[PDB]
This record gives sequence, C-alpha cells and structure tokens, in this order.
Amino acid sequence: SSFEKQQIEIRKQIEQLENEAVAEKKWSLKGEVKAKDRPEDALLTEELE
Amino acid sequence: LCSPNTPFCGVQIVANSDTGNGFRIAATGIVEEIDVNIEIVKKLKLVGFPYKIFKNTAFIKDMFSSAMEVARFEGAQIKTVSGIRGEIKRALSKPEGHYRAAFEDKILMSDIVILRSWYPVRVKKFYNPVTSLLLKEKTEWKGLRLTG
Amino acid sequence: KYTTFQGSQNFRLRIVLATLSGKPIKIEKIRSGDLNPGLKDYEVSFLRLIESVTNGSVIEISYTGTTVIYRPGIIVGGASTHICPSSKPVGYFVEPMLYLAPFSKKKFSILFKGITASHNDAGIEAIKWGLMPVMEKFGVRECALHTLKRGSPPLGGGEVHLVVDSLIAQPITMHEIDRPIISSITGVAYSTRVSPSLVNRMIDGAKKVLKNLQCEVNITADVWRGENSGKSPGWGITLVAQSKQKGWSYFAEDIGDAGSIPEELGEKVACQLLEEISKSAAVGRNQLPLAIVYMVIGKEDIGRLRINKEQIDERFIILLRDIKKIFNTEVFLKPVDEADNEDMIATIKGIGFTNTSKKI
Amino acid sequence: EMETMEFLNIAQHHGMPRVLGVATHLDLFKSQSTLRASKKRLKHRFWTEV
Amino acid sequence: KRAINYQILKNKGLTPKRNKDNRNSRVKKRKKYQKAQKKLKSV
Amino acid sequence: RFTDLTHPELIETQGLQIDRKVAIYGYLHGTPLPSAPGTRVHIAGVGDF
Amino acid sequence: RIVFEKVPMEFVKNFNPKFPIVMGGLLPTEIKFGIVKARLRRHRWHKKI
Amino acid sequence: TLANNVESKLRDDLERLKKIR
Ligand SMILES: Nc1nc2c(ncn2[C@@H]2O[C@H](COP(=O)(O)OP(=O)(O)OP(=O)(O)O)[C@@H](O)[C@H]2O)c(=O)[nH]1
Repeated sequence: SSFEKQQIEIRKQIEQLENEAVAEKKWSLKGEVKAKDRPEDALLTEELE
Repeated sequence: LCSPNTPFCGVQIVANSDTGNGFRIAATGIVEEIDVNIEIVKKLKLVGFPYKIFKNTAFIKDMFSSAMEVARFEGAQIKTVSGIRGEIKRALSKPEGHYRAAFEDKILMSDIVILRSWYPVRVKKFYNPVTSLLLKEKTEWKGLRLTG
Repeated sequence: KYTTFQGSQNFRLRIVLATLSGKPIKIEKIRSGDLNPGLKDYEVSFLRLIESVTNGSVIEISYTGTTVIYRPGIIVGGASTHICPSSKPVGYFVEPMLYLAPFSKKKFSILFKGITASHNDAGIEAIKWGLMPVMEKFGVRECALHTLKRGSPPLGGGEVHLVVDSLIAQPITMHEIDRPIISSITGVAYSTRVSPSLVNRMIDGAKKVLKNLQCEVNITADVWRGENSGKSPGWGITLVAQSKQKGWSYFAEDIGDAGSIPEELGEKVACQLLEEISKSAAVGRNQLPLAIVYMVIGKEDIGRLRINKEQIDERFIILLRDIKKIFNTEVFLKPVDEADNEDMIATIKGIGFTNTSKKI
Repeated sequence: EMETMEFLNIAQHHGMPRVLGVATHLDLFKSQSTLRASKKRLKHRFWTEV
Repeated sequence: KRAINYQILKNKGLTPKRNKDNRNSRVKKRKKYQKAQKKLKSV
Repeated sequence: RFTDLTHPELIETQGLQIDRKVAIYGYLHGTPLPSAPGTRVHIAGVGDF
Repeated sequence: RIVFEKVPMEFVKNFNPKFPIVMGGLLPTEIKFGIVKARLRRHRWHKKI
Repeated sequence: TLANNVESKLRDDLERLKKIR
C-alpha cells in the first residue's frame, strides 16, 4: 500500500536521523574550537560574524 | 503553517508501551509567526595562547592554521579570560597562523585569549504525521526516538 | 493540481487572485497565434514585482513563453524599487498592489519609476482620488501615493512612491444599498513641460459642460515645470464626483496627445464623467473590480452592494467567472424593490480570509 | 489519575469546553467520615483545574 | 494504574525554601529568645 | 457511520492493496461547509483529503 | 454524506468503531508548510527538560 | 604530492570566494 511505502521512507529517514543524533557533532558545534581540532582553512570557506 | 495565536501542546510519548508513570504532556506554547526561513545562530569561540608579549602588543598562536585565516579576521574583537580586550592586528608571515594583537592592558603567559563568533544553524525539515488510525493496534505508534 | 486558465486575459487579476487564495494556478496558451507569441516585457516585470513583494512563491514560465505556472507564497512586502518598462505606466503595476498591500507582513513601500500616464491605464489621480478611497471604505485607513516626479509619454521619467501603512486582518463587511448623493465635483488638471495656458483652457472646457449642474465645480490646476516635470510634454485631467455623505467617489480620466485641443479633452472628460454617473449605482465601473474582490475576501459574511444594470457588461461577467474558478464564491443578484430605477443588489458571501502573514 | 490530569491540560490549552466531574465507586468506602473527607479533597482539587 | 504523585496532589508549585522553624511558631520564638539572651550577655 | 463504496470487482482484479472510495455520514458543526466539491479536510490520524 | 477518494486501505481494514473519526476543514494557511515560530515552555509537571 | 593538495585547497578557497563575490 501507499501507506506502507510512506512508512518505509520514514524508516529510512529515522535511521539516518538516529545516526546523526548519536554521531559526534561537526567541528563548528563544539563551542570552543582550536586550529588543530578543525580542518585547515575551514573558516575561509565558512561564513562567520 | 497556521494562523498566529493558535495554541498547541506537545508530547514526547504516545505509545502505551512507553507511557511509564510520569506525565506525558511535555510542552505548551503559542505560535507567534509563520515563515519560510529562519536565522538561528550558535555561538562559536576560537581559542589560542600568547607566546611573546610586549606590554600591550603580543603574539598569539593556535587560533588559525594559516595566515589566510588571519587575513579574514583582522580587526576582530578578542578578549582574555581575565577580561582584557584587544584586536587582531596583523598576521605574521612566519610561522603560518601566528598574528600580532594589541590589548588594553598587558597579558600574562598563562592567560587564554578567545575570539567570539557566531555560526549559522538550520532547521531540520522533518515531518512525521501521526497516523494511529491506520495501525492495527492504534495505540503503539512510534516515531523518532529520544537521544537518551 | 493546478487551476488552468487560457490566454493573457485578466492576467493581473488571476495572479493577484491566486496570491490572496494561496491556490496554485496555471495560465497557458498566452498569445499562441500571434507573430510574437508568449509573454510581453511589461507583464514579465509584473511577475518580478509579485516575486519581490512575497516570499516562497515559485513562478515558472515556459521555454516558448506561452505557459506560466504560479505557486503562491505569503505576502511580506517591504521596501523596494521597481523600474517600470516604457510599454506600460506605473498605474499598471501599482493597481494590482492595491489588492495586496493591506494584507502584508510588513508595510508596502515601493518606489516606481517610469511613465506615469497613458490612454489605457489608471492614472495617478485616478488612484489617489478614485481607487484608494474605495479601500478606505473597506478599512484601509492609511494609504498614500506620493508623486515625486511626473513623467509623460514617450520618454516618461516620472517617479511615484506607494506607501500603505494600514495592515488589517481582512476588509470590513460592506452594506451599501442606496444611491450615494454625490455633492461636489472636483478634479486635477495637470501639464508638464508646457505653458500654463493649456491647463487653464482645459478647466474652461470641463466647466462649460459642467456649468449647467447644481453642484460645485472646482478643478485644481497642477502645472509641473522644471526638473521634476519629466522628459516629455504632456497634459491630462481627472474629474472626480465626490459623495461626502458616505465618501464615495466617481471619476473619469484622460490625457492629451500632441496637437489635440485642450478644450475638447476637457469637454470629453467632463462628458465621460457624466456617462459614469449615469451608468453607476454605488461604485463606478472602473472601481467595481476592487469592490467585488475585497468583498470576496472579507469575513465569512455577506456584503451588499447596489449595482446598475449598465455595469453588468462583458468585463463584469468574466470577472465573476474568474472569482468562482479560484474562490468558488458565487455572486448573487436580486432586484431592488424600487420602480423608479432598475438597479440590483449584489450579495457576496465572504470566505473568512485573514492576514496570517502579519506577526502578533 | 494521569488520564484525567492529562486530558484536562489538553482541554485547557486547546480551548476549555464545559467540564462536569462525575465520581464513581463511592460505595467501596466503609466509613461515612472518610467518604465525606475524600469527597471534600477531590472537589477542591477538581475546583483548581476547572 | 498511574496514580498521581505528590506534586500533582498538593500542587504546591514553586515556593521559596523555608526553614523548618517556621512550621511551629513556638520553637522559632524559643530560639529567638535564647539568641537574645546570649546577645544580652555580650551587652 | 462508516461505509466503503469501492466496487468489489476492483478489489479482486487489482488486489486489496488498491486505494478505496469511502463515504462518511455525520452531523456538521461549526462554520458552514461549502457545497462545491474539492474542499480540503483533514481526518485525524489518517491525513488530508 | 461525504465521499473521499484515495483513502488508505488500512483505514477501511483496521477500522475500530470505538475510535472516533474526526473530520476537520482546513483554511488556506493550514495547507502551506514552512517554519513556525512559537513561544514554548516545558510543562510544569513534566519531569525532564 | 603535498604541494598539489595545497594547490587544490587554494583553488577551492578561490572558487568559494568568487561564489561570495
Ligand atoms: N462497585 C462499583 N462498581 C462500579 C462502579 N462504576 C463502575 N463499576 C464497575 O466497574 C466495571 C466497569 O464498568 P464500565 O461501565 O464498563 O466502565 P468502562 O469505562 O466502560 O470500562 P472500560 O470501557 O472496560 O475501560 C463494571 O463491572 C462496573 O460494575 C461503582 O460506582 N461502584
């Protein structure tokens, strides 16, 4: 059924979101970030104020 | 979306299996505005140390991996943990990432200077309507689980 | 999926109607058979203007340009500048904004640049004294059109600023079942880059037609000269019949071409204003489209408007049919109990539209 | 019970309808004194909600 | 059966922390008087 | 009351998984419902139709 | 009597008369999807933030 | 090898700066 297809899609999305939630945050979301911790020249690419 | 002033209530668990004993009503609130986009921002702090000090002037390291990063952040407002304010004056050619800074008062080697900055954040486009009536049991609907 | 329409007819109305409803629409077969098929330049610019004053809207125009897909977003307004192509005057672009401006998240502050008058589109004075007064009856308390510079065709160069401070949840429910007793006749005669003698001659011509009447005739003389007078010579007149009783206004307008006699245009416009009063019951034919649209988007209530049989023409029917296609609302007409005249009561049930864009 | 408290809170936020409290199983009480006291406590708590 | 807990039952909400002596006025006054005698011994 | 109007022939030819046509009887409340078809409504726990 | 097309089959099959079926009309803004800004507080009786 | 990677990083930064510009 179409409902079953939608349910499968939500299962895929929930798996992906669970993996994101357990996964360690990106470098920009540690609060204090050091030059060594982040990738080299990351700030140039990113937009910060 | 909805008209503003529309009240709503929130619940973290709807299935009977996870009801437990605590109260299930999690949040209450009023919709204030409806839009297509939002500009949530998060605080991001860059951390380094001084290694060479001349009264107000000092040289700092570990903020930036290359002088290129320094170039983007000249004139940036910085301060110590002690609260002494300052400025990113100029990137030193050698070594990469080292830069000169001036401060209102002399800093101690043990102190740590920090640059305050703001990082944009995005809202996750996740939509999972509750469809209990479509299920056989009609009382064990389960969606995205809590982080815990 | 999409409500479909054919041809370029009522483009501005259909797009505006879609924006208010929030219902996506498709317009197809736009000038398919013409040598230059598809979308015209000015009517492109209107789509740009619609995009500027809203957020989240998606507008697609086909590769051949004969088909358009519009998925409306929310009305947000803001401060912006629009450059109007010479093919159409500012009144072409201002007029649709009168529908949309009062229902925005933020105040409309749009600066229009281009020709300010034409033979076929609403003039500045038509908008200032002829159209917004209808909105003010519907609850738009604060609205103004500031004429910073006049631009006559073909070089134009005029500049007008539209400001609509009033933001309202929805139009009030109208109840007008009488013939407004129009008390005085006012108007503005204007000219650019020419001698004042023309403007005076026009007021003479209008006065000759209107001298036999039993009310005031006071026509303003607004002679524009110098830097702010635009780049081309031009001159026109707008005469407004005012009902101070319920603040209803009836207006006719026209502009002059090179070599035309100023007295004749004054005679014609005064004569045309006289036509409109005879053909009207509560609102003029040139004002009826705004009134009907506003009533459709009112509270879930019926507003009553008296309309003369002469107003029920080709344009009125196609307007109503477009309204039903988008909003499914049906305009009902009933005879008036009187026998002296033949007017009809237009009863329109509102849809309960509300301003959700505005923050609270 | 939770379902009673949970339901009232939902009603309060989503627009209060008329609420009428109906007490049952009062015959299970064995003393008239404790029955009256129990009625008093439930009524006052119910008065706080509605 | 999911019986109501103490917070739901008493519905005390948020209140400031109050010393136990406030529960009985007699004890509070006793302590105050003794403290007054001790302070008098200094005066 | 609840009733399914789907033709039994369609149920067997395509299978039970086919979407259905359903009729709902009841009393209307609140603001009047427009007579013309095509109105958007939401059925709790089912979706928008 | 209101007739709906394309209803999920599970609604017809897994139909319990005990559970109410509530149909609610939708205004134009209810149809649109987007970011919603709200003032929210944790419920006073909820244990955890 | 390392110099090539540095060159690639420089190209990526230049492209991003152009995209801002
Ligand atoms: N002694 C006593 N028994 C009661 C009282 N009210 C209900 N009961 C009993 O409680 C049982 C349940 O009664 P119901 O009418 O089925 O209540 P219900 O809400 O339908 O219960 P469920 O639908 O099964 O969840 C019955 O056996 C009743 O005799 C009361 O005041 N006193």
